[PDB]
Amino acid sequence: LPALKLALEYIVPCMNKHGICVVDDFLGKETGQQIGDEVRALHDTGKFTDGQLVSQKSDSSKDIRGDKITWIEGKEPGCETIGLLMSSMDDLIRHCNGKLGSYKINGRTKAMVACYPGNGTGYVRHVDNPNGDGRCVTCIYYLNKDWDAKVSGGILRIFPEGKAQFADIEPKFDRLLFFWSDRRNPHEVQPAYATRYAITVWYFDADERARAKVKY
Ligand SMILES: Cn1c(O)c(C(=O)NCC(=O)O)c(=O)c2ccccc21
Ligand SMILES: [Mn+2]
Repeated sequence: LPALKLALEYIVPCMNKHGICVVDDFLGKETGQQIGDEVRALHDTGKFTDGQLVSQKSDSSKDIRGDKITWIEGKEPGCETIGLLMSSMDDLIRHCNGKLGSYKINGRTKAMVACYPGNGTGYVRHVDNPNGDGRCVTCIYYLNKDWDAKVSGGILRIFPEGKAQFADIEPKFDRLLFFWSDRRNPHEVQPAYATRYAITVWYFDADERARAKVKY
């Protein structure tokens, strides 16, 4: 889908209504697999960190680490298609300009590529931007082919503010997710038992970010 039709007919009304929106088959199998290959190459050539220190034993051979990450600008060698994904995310957002809440998005972060190693680690419940750092929208692209949460876990569970229910999202291949980054969407990644990859970019609201400069 051109994604203008995507943005205008689905993403905009969905965000203003639910604040959590899912788009499947965003880029297609060929492009999605290319991104998957670049991501796995980054992993296989040691570009990710060793993983968030989850459990720190007196003996550090037994230390348990979780999510591994690496920041990608999109111009690095071997990251061209990730850069393409980023440009595609950017186009979609640009066409939503002035229609997502009363925000005015004027920038974004580099992409955070994350890898849950599949050792039973997940990510604790949290809010992406709880203190007004400028980020208004969280964008996540998933890379996991034939992901079966019943076997592999790794579900993203969102706890919509003021609602008594969960919003569970499987980290499926070629799936694109959008959600408000503030306290409206606390969320967690349930234990992942297989390697789980995702690429996240956060979009900035011009006003919030401008005043965050002094709040430092
Ligand atoms: C590795 N990783 C994350 O996976 C998520 C996150 O919420 N992920 C949700 C998901 O992958 O479905 C994060 O929000 C996050 C924030 C700071 C540093 C690392 C982080
Ligand atoms: Mn998060």
